Amino acid sequence: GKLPPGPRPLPLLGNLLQMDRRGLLKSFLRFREKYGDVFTVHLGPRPVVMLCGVEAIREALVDKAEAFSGRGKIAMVDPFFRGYGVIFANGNRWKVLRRFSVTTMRDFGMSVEERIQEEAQCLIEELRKSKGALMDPTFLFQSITANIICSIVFGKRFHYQDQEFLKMLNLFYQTFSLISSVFGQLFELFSGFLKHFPGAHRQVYKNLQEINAYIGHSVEKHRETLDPSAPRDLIDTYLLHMEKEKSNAHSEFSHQNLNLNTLSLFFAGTETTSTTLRYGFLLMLKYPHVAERVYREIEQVIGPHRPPELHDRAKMPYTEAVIYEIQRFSDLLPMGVPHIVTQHTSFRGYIIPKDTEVFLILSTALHDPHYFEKPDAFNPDHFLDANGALKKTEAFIPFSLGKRICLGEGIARAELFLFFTTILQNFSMASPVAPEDIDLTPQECGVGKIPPTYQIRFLPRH
Ligand code: HEM
Ligand SMILES: OC[C@H]1O[C@H](O[C@H]2[C@H](O)[C@@H](O)[C@H](OCCCCCC3CCCCC3)O[C@@H]2CO)[C@H](O)[C@@H](O)[C@@H]1O
Repeated sequence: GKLPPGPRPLPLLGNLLQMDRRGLLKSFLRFREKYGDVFTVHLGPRPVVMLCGVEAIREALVDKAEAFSGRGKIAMVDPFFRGYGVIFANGNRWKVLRRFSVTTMRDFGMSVEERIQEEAQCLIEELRKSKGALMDPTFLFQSITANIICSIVFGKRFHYQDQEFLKMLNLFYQTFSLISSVFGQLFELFSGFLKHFPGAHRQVYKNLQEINAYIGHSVEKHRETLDPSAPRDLIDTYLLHMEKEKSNAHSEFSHQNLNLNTLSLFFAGTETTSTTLRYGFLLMLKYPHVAERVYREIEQVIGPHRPPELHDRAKMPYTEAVIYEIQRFSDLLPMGVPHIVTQHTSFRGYIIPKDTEVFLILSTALHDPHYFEKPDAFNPDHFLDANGALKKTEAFIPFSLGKRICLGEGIARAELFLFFTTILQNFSMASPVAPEDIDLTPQECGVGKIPPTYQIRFLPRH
């Protein structure tokens, strides 16, 4: 008849002494063994409600969408955002910024396909330049996803050796890792205390600021050469809305929202898609039978000549199930992004007060044994029926659900399929490390799950 059951906390340190050393997710998976799918965990001084498994996640985010559609904070970035931009906004602010984003993301968007195709070719082009040398694919996979989002937002794409562009992508990488670091998870619990001392949070804050100053300077240029009848990109469109509303008593179209909303899209748009790729090719190195089986489907469906295209999808159910599996296994946001309830809410006989944070442990759905047979292993069959046809599932929710559902899943999936197939079409992969010696153990597991560094060669097939 009250907030969900869970480990009895202490004053000051909530459930610190019951956490697991390996981090927040490990801790939660245990607490689940004992407490069930719905439970409270005091992270520092606050009863954060965890929801696990597809039933429960779906029941909150969908059936109770209103109650569960609010946004929590990520302690490590909150000092910078403080509720601005679409990702971290609530109430009307979010409403406006979500609508704005979704509409202008499509407008130049869902041509988007043409831009991914073009970028995919600049990409092949660069991988030829490497001449099969060993390389860390990190910056490139970042470049390509970033360029898609940049073209939509700044109206252009960046050269792969643009120093100032590489500087931006370095900041995203570091930042996401600092966030996901163990000090990151620790900061989630004790930022009240830890904020007053040195540590990664200050690096993150500084980084976000740098990125934001670039965005801000770019906004200034857009303003100087703005043509009210020929809006170039998302920033221009924003600037016009800003003008339209400048007499409205409260516009959410403020400079803070412009800069941070842009940053949110720019960053979000870059990080996960590229990471999925990174973790995807490490999986190809570890399982070449899957890689060449994907090639043999590229063979039949596209041949080795024609740029692949979104239409090819339906005809390539294996490649598609391979991608779904890469996503599932990668599990890139094991805990999604934090929610809050917007009212005093009933859930399974429990009561969650207004404004009680809620974590939807997406990872528990992507690993649910009722839906996947060896949840811990990389196996495309998980997305295939007996006939080798595509088998989508209720539990594949790496984008979350509901009103906060990833507003980029559409473009993320285009990018994923396009970039993936266009690479495999042209290249084969090898590394020094023998397949079964390849370690899939992530180098960070916090807010994000981050794959180890690896070296890779792309050998031509001509
Ligand atoms: C496979 C890659 C991606 C994954 C797995 C992913 C996943 C997610 C998740 C888990 C959330 C919030 C979850 C929740 O609170 O329920 C989210 C929201 C969001 N994503 Fe992504 N995302 C991906 C790619 C992208 C891309 C390409 C963009 C392009 C802009 C993007 C932009 C955003 C934004 C702006 C939000 C905020 C949604 C809101 O607050 O209404 N993401 N995504
Ligand atoms: O020139 C900058 C340098 O100044 C910095 O130190 C600050 C740290 O950054 C700063 O974090 C530390 O602050 C002392 C924290 C004391 C707050 C006590 C809190 C306890 C919890 C309850 C609220 C209060 O002061 C340090 C020394 O003044 C540090 O000397 C160097 O860290 C840094 O070289």
